[PDB]
Amino acid sequence: SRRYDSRTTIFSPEGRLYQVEYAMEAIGHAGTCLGILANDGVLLAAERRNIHKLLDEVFFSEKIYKLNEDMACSVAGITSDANVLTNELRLIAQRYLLQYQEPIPCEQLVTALCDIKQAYTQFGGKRPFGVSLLYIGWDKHYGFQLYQSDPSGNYGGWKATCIGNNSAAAVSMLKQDYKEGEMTLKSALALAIKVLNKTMDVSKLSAEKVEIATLTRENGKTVIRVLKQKEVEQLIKKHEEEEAKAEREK
Amino acid sequence: ASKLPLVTPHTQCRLKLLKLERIKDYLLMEEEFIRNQEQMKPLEEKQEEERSKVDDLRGTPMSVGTLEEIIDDNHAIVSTSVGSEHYVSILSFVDKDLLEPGCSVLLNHKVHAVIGVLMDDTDPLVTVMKVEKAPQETYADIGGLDNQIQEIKESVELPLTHPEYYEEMGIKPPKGVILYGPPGTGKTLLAKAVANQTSATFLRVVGSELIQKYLGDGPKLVRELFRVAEEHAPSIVFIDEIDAIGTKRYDSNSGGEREIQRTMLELLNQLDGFDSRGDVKVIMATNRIETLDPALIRPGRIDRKIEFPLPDEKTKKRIFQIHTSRMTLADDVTLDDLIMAKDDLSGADIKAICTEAGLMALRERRMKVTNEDFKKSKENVLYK
Ligand SMILES: Nc1ncnc2c1ncn2[C@@H]1O[C@H](COP(=O)(O)OP(=O)(O)OP(=O)(O)O)[C@@H](O)[C@H]1O
Ligand SMILES: [Mg+2]
Repeated sequence: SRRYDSRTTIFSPEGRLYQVEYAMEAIGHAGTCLGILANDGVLLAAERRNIHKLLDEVFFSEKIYKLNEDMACSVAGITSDANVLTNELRLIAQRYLLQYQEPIPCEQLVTALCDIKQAYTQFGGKRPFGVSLLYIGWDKHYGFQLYQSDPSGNYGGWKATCIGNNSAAAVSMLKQDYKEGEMTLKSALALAIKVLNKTMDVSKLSAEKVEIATLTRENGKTVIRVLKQKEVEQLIKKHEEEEAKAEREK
Repeated sequence: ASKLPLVTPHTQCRLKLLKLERIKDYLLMEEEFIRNQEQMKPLEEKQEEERSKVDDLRGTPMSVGTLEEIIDDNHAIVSTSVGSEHYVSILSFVDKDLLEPGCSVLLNHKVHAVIGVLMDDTDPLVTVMKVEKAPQETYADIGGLDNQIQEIKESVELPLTHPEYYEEMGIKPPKGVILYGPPGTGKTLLAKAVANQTSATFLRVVGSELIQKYLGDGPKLVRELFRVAEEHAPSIVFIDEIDAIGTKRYDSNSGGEREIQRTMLELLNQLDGFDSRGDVKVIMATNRIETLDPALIRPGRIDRKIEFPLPDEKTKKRIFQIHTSRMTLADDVTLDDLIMAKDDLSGADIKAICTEAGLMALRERRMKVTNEDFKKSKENVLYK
């Protein structure tokens, strides 16, 4: 019977293991997501993959998942794998809320998830998840926060990160265009439209091909608003105006 | 021709004078010794008389033959070019020492008797696999490694240049040297500086081209290869990319891996055979060190195991300095921003960026290389 066993848990003779590196190999494909903030609010930009003309285009989101009433995540990887993870940590937030009667610190939520993801990587003889994701949310301790999961089971605190197909190429411009605490949530918007303009090999920036979520702090709301497709394209052409004069004056 | 091998005083001494004076009297003895033979035995010219007597023995239609056996009393069985072999005899001007089975000889037209032997027109492959000249610059071109270079001179060059050190130690040099690491890490590049440095007969073979479509043609190619390596001199056999025999399967091979296996077995003989090996060194290089048979990697077959790490950033700037040495660098650039652009860039990456940037200047007919050349250059080189 052990002939059929594949040993998805042991190490390589070079010390590492290959399975999660195949997973993080797969996470480089099939999706393009990023997040950015410097100020009140935090934005998520996700490129839609399925762009066939016969889609009912419902459920309010594609890779955007409202977790708590003040935090949300954008996901990347295998969708069907992700769906268990979404509602999975969702009632962990709810059992926190039941346990303390309080919303959860976003970071300690993320750690608690990354334990579970870490466990399959660690034992069980179990195929892990090729799913990585971002984290937006607000707290009373640090306000707006930004975090990044890895399918390995470790995470990262950031402010603005793309895990696209051309993710490092985006990041190269992300550390070429930013300002610490001052990129307000329109400057980061037009910055972001440039970023997805860059890594978008499909040019002309189809407003239906992308998704953008916002998380602001209203007084007792923490308004998380996915803006409609009536105001994407004005930001698109708004980028298109400044790029024409900006090229033309050179 | 090899008259006196002794030079050992090496000064202005009456020793070295009396040497020649003795050998002076002997060579004059040979002169006037042979001088009387034609003085009292003219009888011929002896410079061409006996010579054209030989050439009046042998006919002008000199058929080209090939040996297959030897009977000592100057007759043997010799194969014709048609194949219908004979049992002719052998002459006295045949200088019967250069006679091995399969050699080309000279036969009569009439009785096909073994007139003479034939020097063999080398071999097309010997030249093909034989490296002629030094490829490029010395070890100063590399930079940054500086430790395993001492290892390579240690196992290779120092045995050549100083065969005193092993003898005062009571020791022989290490046999087999292997090179492994990430790709593009200068593995072949070091071997070029070795091929610069050495005077030995150098051979180079890719591990990919060992495989054949004929059965046993691989191992036969091995056997004649080590024949070629042994028969020449202090020789350096290099193999690149020996993993490719195990990685890729090709449908040109009639056999599967159970012919590849036999190839590796015959090679495995040629590393550690019971026969007297001789002065042939073995340098190997690949990037997938974990994949092949460790039986080839045993001490006795390979003694020295050499990894090539990724470059650290202070070595990176040196490699930039090398690949930016002779070029008209416009002072717009800063190399240190170019260092940390990729965390794990190779030495091939730097030269790729530099050369591609020169291509960008030659798009605009310029002579010096500006900053945006590098800006869009790493966009070309890295991100795709
Ligand atoms: N340390 C270095 N200093 C200068 N140039 C380097 C260095 N490392 C690599 N290069 C450049 O990279 C090129 C590739 O070198 P080489 O082919 O020897 O690397 P390799 O590891 O053998 O590559 P491969 O893995 O494809 O066989 C060389 O021509 C060389 O100019
Ligand atoms: Mg190479």
